[PDB]
Amino acid sequence: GNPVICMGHHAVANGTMVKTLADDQVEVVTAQELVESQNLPELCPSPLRLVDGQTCDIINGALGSPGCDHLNGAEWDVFIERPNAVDTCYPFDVPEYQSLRSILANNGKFEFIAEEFQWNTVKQNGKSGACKRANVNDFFNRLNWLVKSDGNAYPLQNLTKINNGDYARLYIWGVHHPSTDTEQTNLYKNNPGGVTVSTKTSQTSVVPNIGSRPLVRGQSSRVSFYWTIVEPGDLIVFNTIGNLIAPRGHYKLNNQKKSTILNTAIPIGSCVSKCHTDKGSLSTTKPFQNISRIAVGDCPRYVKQGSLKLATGMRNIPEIAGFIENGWQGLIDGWYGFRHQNAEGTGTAADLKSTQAAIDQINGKLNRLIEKTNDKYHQIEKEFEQVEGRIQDLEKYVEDTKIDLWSYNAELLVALENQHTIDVTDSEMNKLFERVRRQLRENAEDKGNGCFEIFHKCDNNCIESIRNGTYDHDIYRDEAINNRFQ
Amino acid sequence: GNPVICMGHHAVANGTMVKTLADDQVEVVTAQELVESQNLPELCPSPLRLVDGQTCDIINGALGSPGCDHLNGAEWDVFIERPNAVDTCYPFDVPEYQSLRSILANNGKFEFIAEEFQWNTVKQNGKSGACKRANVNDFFNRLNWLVKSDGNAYPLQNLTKINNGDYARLYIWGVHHPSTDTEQTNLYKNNPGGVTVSTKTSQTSVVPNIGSRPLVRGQSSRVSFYWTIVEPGDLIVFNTIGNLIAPRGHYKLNNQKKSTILNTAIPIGSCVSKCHTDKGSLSTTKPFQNISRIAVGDCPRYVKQGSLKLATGMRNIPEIAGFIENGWQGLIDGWYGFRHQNAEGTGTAADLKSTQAAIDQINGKLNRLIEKTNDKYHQIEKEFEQVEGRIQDLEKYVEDTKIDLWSYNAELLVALENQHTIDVTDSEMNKLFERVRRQLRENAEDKGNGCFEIFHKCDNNCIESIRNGTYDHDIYRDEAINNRFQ
Amino acid sequence: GNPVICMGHHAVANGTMVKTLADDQVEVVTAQELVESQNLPELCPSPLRLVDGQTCDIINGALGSPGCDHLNGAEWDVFIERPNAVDTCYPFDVPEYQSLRSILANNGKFEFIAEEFQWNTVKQNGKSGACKRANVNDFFNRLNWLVKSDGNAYPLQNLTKINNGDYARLYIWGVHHPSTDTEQTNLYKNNPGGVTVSTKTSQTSVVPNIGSRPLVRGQSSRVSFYWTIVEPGDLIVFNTIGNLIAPRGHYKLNNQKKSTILNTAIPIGSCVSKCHTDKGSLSTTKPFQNISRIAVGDCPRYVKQGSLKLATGMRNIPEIAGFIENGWQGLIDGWYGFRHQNAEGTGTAADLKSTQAAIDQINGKLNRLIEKTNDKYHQIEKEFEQVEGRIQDLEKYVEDTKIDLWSYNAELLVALENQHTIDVTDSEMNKLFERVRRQLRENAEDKGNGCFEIFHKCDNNCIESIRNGTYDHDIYRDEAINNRFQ
Ligand SMILES: CC(=O)N[C@H]1[C@H]([C@H](O)[C@H](O)CO)O[C@@](O)(C(=O)O)C[C@@H]1O
Ligand SMILES: *[C@@H]1O[C@H](CO)[C@@H](O)[C@H](O)[C@H]1NC(C)=O
Ligand SMILES: *[C@@H]1O[C@H](CO)[C@@H](O)[C@H](O)[C@H]1NC(C)=O
Ligand SMILES: *[C@@H]1O[C@H](CO)[C@@H](O)[C@H](O)[C@H]1NC(C)=O
Ligand SMILES: *[C@@H]1O[C@H](CO)[C@@H](O)[C@H](O)[C@H]1NC(C)=O
Ligand SMILES: *[C@@H]1O[C@H](CO)[C@@H](O)[C@H](O)[C@H]1NC(C)=O
Ligand SMILES: *[C@@H]1O[C@H](CO)[C@@H](O)[C@H](O)[C@H]1NC(C)=O
Repeated sequence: GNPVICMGHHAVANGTMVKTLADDQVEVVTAQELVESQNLPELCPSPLRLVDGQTCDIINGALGSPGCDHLNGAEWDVFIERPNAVDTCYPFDVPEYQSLRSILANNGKFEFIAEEFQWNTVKQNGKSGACKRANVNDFFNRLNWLVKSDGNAYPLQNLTKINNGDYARLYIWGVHHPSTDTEQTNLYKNNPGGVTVSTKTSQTSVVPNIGSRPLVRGQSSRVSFYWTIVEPGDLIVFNTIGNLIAPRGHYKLNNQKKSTILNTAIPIGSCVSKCHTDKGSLSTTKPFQNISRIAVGDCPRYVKQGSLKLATGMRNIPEIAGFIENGWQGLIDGWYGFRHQNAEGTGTAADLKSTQAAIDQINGKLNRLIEKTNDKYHQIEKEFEQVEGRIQDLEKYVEDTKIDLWSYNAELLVALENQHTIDVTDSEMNKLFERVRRQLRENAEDKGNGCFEIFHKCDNNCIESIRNGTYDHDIYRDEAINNRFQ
Repeated sequence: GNPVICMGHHAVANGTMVKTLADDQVEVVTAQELVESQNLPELCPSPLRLVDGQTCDIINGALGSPGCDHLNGAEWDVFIERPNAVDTCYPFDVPEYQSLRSILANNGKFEFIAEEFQWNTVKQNGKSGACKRANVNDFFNRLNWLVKSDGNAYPLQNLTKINNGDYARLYIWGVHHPSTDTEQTNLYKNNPGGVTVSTKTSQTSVVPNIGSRPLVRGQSSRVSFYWTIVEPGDLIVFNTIGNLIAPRGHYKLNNQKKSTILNTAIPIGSCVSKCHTDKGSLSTTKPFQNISRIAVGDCPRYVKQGSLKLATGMRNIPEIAGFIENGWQGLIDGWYGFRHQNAEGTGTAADLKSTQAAIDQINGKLNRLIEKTNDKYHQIEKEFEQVEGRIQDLEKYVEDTKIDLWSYNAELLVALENQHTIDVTDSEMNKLFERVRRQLRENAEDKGNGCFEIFHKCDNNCIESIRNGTYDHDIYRDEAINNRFQ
Repeated sequence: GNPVICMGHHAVANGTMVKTLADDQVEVVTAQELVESQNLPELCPSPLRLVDGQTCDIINGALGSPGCDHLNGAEWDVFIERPNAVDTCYPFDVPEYQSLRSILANNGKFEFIAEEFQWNTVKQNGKSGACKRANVNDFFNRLNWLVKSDGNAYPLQNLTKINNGDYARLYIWGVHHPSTDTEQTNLYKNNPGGVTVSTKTSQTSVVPNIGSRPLVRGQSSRVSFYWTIVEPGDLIVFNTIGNLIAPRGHYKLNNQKKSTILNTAIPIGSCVSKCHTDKGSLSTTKPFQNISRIAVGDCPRYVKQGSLKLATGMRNIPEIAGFIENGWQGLIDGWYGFRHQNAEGTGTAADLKSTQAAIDQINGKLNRLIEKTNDKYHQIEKEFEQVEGRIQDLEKYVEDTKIDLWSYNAELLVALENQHTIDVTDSEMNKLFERVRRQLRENAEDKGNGCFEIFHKCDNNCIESIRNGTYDHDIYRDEAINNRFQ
């Protein structure tokens, strides 16, 4: 009725606060941050193929503006478009600009195929001061500016190209909009001009609009660009009585389009990463990030929270006595253990089986806590220079809805896991204490502070027998029962 | 101190592995699959109304192309459009094609109301070799091809139809695009022609485009189709100086539009089902499915996982001893039970109160696991032949976002339920053991292995006295304090 | 071997049913409703700025139609548009109506800046009988109707306005569509007319349409309105040879656009609230609502459920005996407590340490049950008069997808919280019982029904010593052991 064995668990000076279903803050021994808030100051060029547009945005790249030669034959997973790209050529607009941009970026390559168009008596290769290469008048190198012959003739053009190949073709073509009627007749003789571009299933007809626009690089006239896709087995007809800016061929479309585009000033560095934000690449294993909604590749999911702490250890209770409202700051060899006092003194030893059992249930979630890929490439635009209305509203609302739902999932998840982690480790403590209860049987009594008063001689070999589960209660039974009741 | 009663739980040779919050794989006695991965090889024509377009797609159905007569008067919950549908009439296009198709699908019936239009001196009922019925030249039978009179007169047309009814009217009309100026004056005399269709609050004006288009079904010309919706108390005015393909009346719109369209080659069978995918119908009560994101009717929610197993039973521990690290493979008429050893031998018997308490907290959830009927009809397109740009990007991003969110929910729901199922069944085991302990009081001792050593002779009906809660402890108390402490 | 002490928990006659992971229904003691199903019959004018359009919708207010002068200089968080607003001016359409409305509403103010446009020889300030202001022919007061000079001339107009300020400018302009070729020449001399409006990088060109339309306020002619945004550093050019409806200046755009529009007939009141639906404002602290998906401000999230009850107390079991299947209706000053019966009589007293622990895990959850701000202003349209097709489908699908994910989150959250609530309160009951067991040690025995039979003389200060944990087991042990075993 003198030796005492105690059951306890580790503790630390002070640990980390986390969130559960119940409490707002519960202190625990160890915790891990789940939200990435650090980004590299650069974009990583591997394992994804990044292509830098430099002074050239993707549209001018497709058109073949001065400055964009370095993009011929390029292939990308991610086109890096620079916010300070500048127009260097003839002033132009693109009805449905964003859509052409999406198609080009998504396709993932600038593989251009020349074709000779046997245009009639019209002069070809028109050039301009608004589009100089060095100081020489030039034009978009994928386009061919047709004007009237020296004989003041511009006859009806009528050319056909059949796609009997195994890939869809992208034709880019334009319509010139002169500033005055004299300009119209000087260039194209006919007034009005006109363009019809047709496949078997679709047709685009364009009437030039004559009139003065603001001066840009010396020009008040404009080109509007359009595009036509021609599937294998389809064909394209170009029809014009003037103002056509002819294609010089076509781009090849990949059957499967898996590329995308990222607009950022962030430089391309030397690192390795599969995750790219417009702030730079991510290098992390965390399941969430608060850096940018604009994330391309294999990325953590974007959430609003700055921090989410996942408990990786038990509740931390600080400060001859086992668990009850006590933790052993001395126990540094395990999560649970034994603390005794017999004739030969005291001693603190860790319990392995219960420590391991706790660990495999808390770091059982290890593995499942970033399960899933989230490998996304082409997505949608998520920032805008100016309001445009209905379509943009919808894009903003979609992304906002997404972020709120994932932010919520992240909040609930951590709370649920922490609740479970707390419950598992409290349960493993009780299980240990109960296991000991069942070995001692009637040779001991529950002190009430996580300790057993052992009612018999128990030397260190006997103490050990308890810890490694070999203690036979019958050996000490009648010795013990006597000390208990008489 | 010789008779023993044991508390335990059933087990089987091999159980099913399932996920929890902790362990990635826990073996339970029984489990149920929640992801449907099987489909029927056909579409089921009840209880929903399916209409098979056969060689006719819904747009051609609406126009009244040859081969679409079977659609006249049709009504559907789901219109089945075939990938092998073909054009059988004059080559045409439809600006905002997708939208007219959507409206027609959603509306859910082809109920056409003929109207007499008193067109002027112009000739009516133009026909074409490109649109034969039984080797006789013809045209769309909802449309009326107006050409100039025999006296070379196409007078300005100006007719009005007033909606005095109680439903909105859908008018479909077109503009013809000739291939040459000669053609434009051969049919309509005037050049240019022109069409205006207007209501009180809207207008549409179309200028014909002239130009060569690829020969299709003998024609380089085209019709462009448009539509006008006329609400009750509004009216429609048709104005033309040429090239008008006139309506012969109007389609009736339902006020409430609840139908949709499904594009698939899958045959329509004889089976019964309320869930239709483009792979075929589903016949299932499972809450999720991995067959197709394209799913119409009363459907499981589409998820990315191939399998999610819901525990419908306790932990399965295989292999004179009760529960502690043992399950009884021989207990096959209950979940929890008694096993005993006494003077007359041994026996195993089931306990039903504990079994039923466990079943009620577990099957009580597979009923709340089959609840949200999610009945969705008209949704959005989810696969595409070719990229289009901004709008198609948004649609795909929306569907992809939805799918990832529901896949996460599915993964979490099953881990949470499984964790709860295990906790409940482990708990009912302990509650049974504690129920017996309280019955015995000081007449028995905990042997450590989920067994009580009864320190008095307890015969086979003393055993059943324990199993039924009648065991009076003071009937053996003196005969039990005895061999325990003397 | 005579006095008894019991441990128990409160109850009420009538409790409320809640949902958990297991049970369809669990009766608990107290429960809180989480879904707000009540709205005020009015819109609260504080703390957000509401501007009432009254007879004027936002488009007419921007144009300056008769009756909209109250909206001059208006600024709003939410513009209240009335479904019975009437047109009071020249019949018009807006090709991209919803986008212009969205931009206007989102911007949040009507700040007009007049400018002097020195139009050439054309006459200005055209007015109309279809647009009377105070019984005199007038026009949109933000617009300038140009017509030909008395010299029967309409020369090419070519004006330029430079944006050299620090804000983006919104110009609204229109194009007039005559009914006859005679009207065209009477007003504008030239036939056809024509308008081009352009900046450095964009352009809009319109060809007027001529033709008969239904009479609306005495006119078969129409105006179509367009708009042009001009960034700081950019400029705008108006080119026209007729039919231009010119601006009298521009609206100022905010850099940060944070406002929205709400279309409803509900009156503006004098209550306070930051949540506005189209059925009226909400005054609530509940996290969900089932009133309307259309909701602006700081609102509960919209869900499909009519009710979600969150348990705020333990299980409810109604009706000498302690907890095992019995709650105490008499215990009304605490959640848990003691019930004894010694020599001097009987008695009830609530235990506070256990009541406080439970409460600190249950109310510990219900104020980051709503932690969520959900501050949402400009969103998307969510109801429509008529089907339009693709974009509308996408809008409806997005909102339906959102509502289903939030309805699921609400359902699951309440079930998880309730299960945790039940488990906490069961857990604390047991921890109470165990604590007292730890105190008694070998001086008492578990009666089997929540009660401890004390085997020694115990008066009412001996009882209180148990209930404030001062009780010493050794004092009474020899007395107690003797009665137990002899
Ligand atoms: C004739 C032609 O195709 N290119 C010529 C253009 C076009 O006449 C204008 O751009 C018409 O818009 O005018 C230039 O002064 C120029 O832009 O440098 C010279 C150039 O050779
Ligand atoms: C030119 O147009 C005619 C139709 O008038 C067509 O038959 C022919 O194929 C066209 N030629 C080319 C080269 O496309
Ligand atoms: C991301 O979180 C950190 C703190 O974890 C915070 O300092 C930073 O501002 C956050 N990023 C934001 C709010 O954009
Ligand atoms: C014909 O046009 C006149 C005015 O040009 C109009 O008053 C009349 O209603 C039109 N007729 C029909 C049948 O629409
Ligand atoms: C659906 O799941 C099954 C496994 O249950 C798998 O074999 C099948 O390939 C899956 N279908 C997919 C991934 O399309
Ligand atoms: C008018 O047009 C001329 C060219 O025709 C152009 O140089 C000038 O800048 C324009 N002026 C204004 C005020 O728009
Ligand atoms: C909202 O819930 C209330 C009661 O919870 C119900 O009566 C009402 O019909 C619901 N509102 C709906 C379904 O719009």
